[PDB]
Amino acid sequence: SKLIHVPKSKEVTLDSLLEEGVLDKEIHKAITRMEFPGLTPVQQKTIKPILSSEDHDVIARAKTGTGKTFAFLIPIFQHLINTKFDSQYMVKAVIVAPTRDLALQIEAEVKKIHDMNYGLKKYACVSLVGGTDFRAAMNKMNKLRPNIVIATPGRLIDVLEKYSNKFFRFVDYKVLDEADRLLEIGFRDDLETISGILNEKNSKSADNIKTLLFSATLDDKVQKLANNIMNKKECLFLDTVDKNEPEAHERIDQSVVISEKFANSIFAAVEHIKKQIKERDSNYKAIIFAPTVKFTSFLCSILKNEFKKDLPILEFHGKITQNKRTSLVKRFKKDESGILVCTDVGARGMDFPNVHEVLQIGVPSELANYIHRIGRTARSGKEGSSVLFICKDELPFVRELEDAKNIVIAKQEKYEPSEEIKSEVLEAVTEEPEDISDIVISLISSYRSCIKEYRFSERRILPEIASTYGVLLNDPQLKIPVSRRFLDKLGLSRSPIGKAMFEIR
RNA sequence: AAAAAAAAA
Ligand SMILES: Nc1ccn([C@@H]2O[C@H](COP(=O)(O)OP(=O)(O)O)[C@@H](O)[C@H]2O)c(=O)n1
Ligand code: BEF
Ligand SMILES: [Mg+2]
Repeated sequence: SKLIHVPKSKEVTLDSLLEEGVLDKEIHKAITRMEFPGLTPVQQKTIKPILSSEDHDVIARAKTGTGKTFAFLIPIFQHLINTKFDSQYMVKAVIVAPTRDLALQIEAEVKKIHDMNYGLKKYACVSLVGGTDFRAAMNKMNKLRPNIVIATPGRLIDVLEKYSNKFFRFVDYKVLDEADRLLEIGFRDDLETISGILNEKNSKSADNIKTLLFSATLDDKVQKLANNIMNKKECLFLDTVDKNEPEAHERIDQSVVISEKFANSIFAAVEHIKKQIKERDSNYKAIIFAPTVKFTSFLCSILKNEFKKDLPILEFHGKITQNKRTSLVKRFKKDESGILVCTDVGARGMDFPNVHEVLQIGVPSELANYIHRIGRTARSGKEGSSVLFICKDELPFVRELEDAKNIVIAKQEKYEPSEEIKSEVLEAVTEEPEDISDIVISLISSYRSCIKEYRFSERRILPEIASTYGVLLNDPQLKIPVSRRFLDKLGLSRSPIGKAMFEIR
């Protein structure tokens, strides 16, 4: 399929698009009432193309915290006004996202447009997301008969394989927010299933639907991955970023804290926070990322016993009930201060206003997710910083980050923990030995799955991680007790590394 | 065992 690039011009505004006749009046009052300084560079660049009379797809790219949501959300409402008479009781646009909380966020943003103009409520919206009651959603779908659907791939398929002919038979638009992630292995087959059904069911033709791709991390390789879900002949790559320019935002003051062992990053983080609390007199809003659910829960337990007196500590990951997930996302959105301890569920898309800095103990599940992680701060013209707490074996990450992502940390700092602090932390650990083992084993699993990606040294990285088990009990010489059946189940029985991390007990 | 992702996740 045809593909054209349009790098970064004359300014565009709300009023302007009102004169050009590309945007209806009822939509103008909505964004106008929000009282923004003006349209984001990406929003100016993308809005008119999407409504173009030409049959074409788009793969826009813009840095984090730069109104990419409204950048596609506004055209939807425009197209919905331009077709209010034809098939009013049918879905005309489907938005897909990697995480549940993000899909609900995009919905909440549609609900903001509805608040800035009651005349737009006619174009109802429903979110089709896992974790929520299935029957209730369909009941809401029948009642409201929405024109906009916002879903997660899994739940969407469940609905599509049961109620396609009823609602999704006249879809005209299809949005992939965080497109790259949605085109990765594990989501690509799901998306190809979404696309195929919508195109097979579309009343006009199997190429009627136009596709919109959005993300802070994109190149031309995604067009190849998306070639199976893109129906139009021509495709427009709108980029508000130079080719070699870092995809990471420039307003982010990035730093990295290198350390001897892995466990020492925990002590480093607590020290950074403890300092940042006293230095800001509480009044501190931060997000702390971790590589594992079990280590997230563990890390949260530490910060509770350490900082619960000063700030609230919020645990956030996939093993938390969806009710609680939604609940805490709401709170942290309006909370002036607090520590959000989370996995990579909160890496992409999620918008928490005025978060001072982003912390990272370890590495993300994806190289690209580093750009998305620090992207949680410095949003909407705001400022922010980011600390990366790693050890002396995770440098290939920082290196590979420089090679590929074209991102290097300006501020490098070494760290070694004092003795007085280890006592403070290692005393505040209610976890039993058997439980601690599960926390470590999970980190080993985690860090092995990204040795190829991050160019780690399986030889020296894996033993260093597993050695944390000794540290947490204050016995470095000690190893993790495990049966010969499990050790062999890992496959490390063939490697010398196996004996360097475990003990057959 | 390992981050996401459907009413068995
Ligand atoms: N023209 C605009 C667009 C968005 N925003 C704000 O930017 C916040 C988040 O932007 P976003 O998450 O949609 O942008 P991305 O991070 O997806 O690129 C929103 O809550 C809006 O309030 C704005 O101030 N002005
Ligand atoms: F949604 Be963007 F990546 F902050
Ligand atoms: Mg976004």
